[PDB]
Amino acid sequence: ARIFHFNSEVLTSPTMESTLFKAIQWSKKFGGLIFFDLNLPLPLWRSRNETRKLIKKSWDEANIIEVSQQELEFLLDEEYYERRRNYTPQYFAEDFEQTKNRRDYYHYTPEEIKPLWHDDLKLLVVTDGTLRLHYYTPKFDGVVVGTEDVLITPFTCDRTGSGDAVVAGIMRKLTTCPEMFEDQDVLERQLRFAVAAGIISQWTIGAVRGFPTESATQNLKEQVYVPSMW
Amino acid sequence: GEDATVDKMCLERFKVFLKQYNEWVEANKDRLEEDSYKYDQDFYPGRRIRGK
Repeated sequence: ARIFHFNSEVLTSPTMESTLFKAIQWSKKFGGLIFFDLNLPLPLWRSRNETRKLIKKSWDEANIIEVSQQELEFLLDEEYYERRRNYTPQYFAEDFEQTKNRRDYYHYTPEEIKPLWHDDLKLLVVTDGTLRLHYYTPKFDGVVVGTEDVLITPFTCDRTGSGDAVVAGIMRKLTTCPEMFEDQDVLERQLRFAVAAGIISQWTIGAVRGFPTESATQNLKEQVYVPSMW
Repeated sequence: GEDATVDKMCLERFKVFLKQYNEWVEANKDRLEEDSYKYDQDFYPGRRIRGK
């Protein structure tokens, strides 16, 4: 295996925690990459500091990390970003775009990400569903603009498994495109594939039943984006 | 000229006002800025000049 993938659900079991760390040792010995897909279960949303202490070791043992916007903001500070979203200028906007009252797609600075960064981390991806994919590398950072339409099929849409499809697409492009870790344009172009994979996965009832194929995902990616973004 | 220098002025009542004003300013300066931050979210001309 070239990528080792696990979730934070194993951290809720001590046996699985010890087995996970032994398996991570074995995988790092043979040259594999460690993919931490947080997916915080219900117990791990109790408090920030407890979850940080629980996940710090596995967090530091990971080369690739995927968290949702809610998970990242819970791990850093929930109330600060909640207040920041609710802020409205009192007299006039600071630019024309602030007048449109659009949905907030705030891109966290690497200075804000600094507490969660470590030396072996090659790629951090923050996902606002399929709408935004904030990526952070030791060299650069940015956001991939995506979309969603579950209203196109109101009676078959189901969001279960969409994040699994996004993570699977990320791994699929990482295993075959090593330049993603070092080239920003290539990274965004390959992350649009995972965006498309997540979009398709929301159109079917059932996670496993609705997982897209590579052909359908590439077709949707080429249909949604303009040809220069492929 | 030298007959209009400040030392020759008779402004003792104004000096008493000045010392009382300075005492009040030094005692109340920070509370006013805290109240301005608490009551006025954004700065506008006519508001209290605060911060840097």
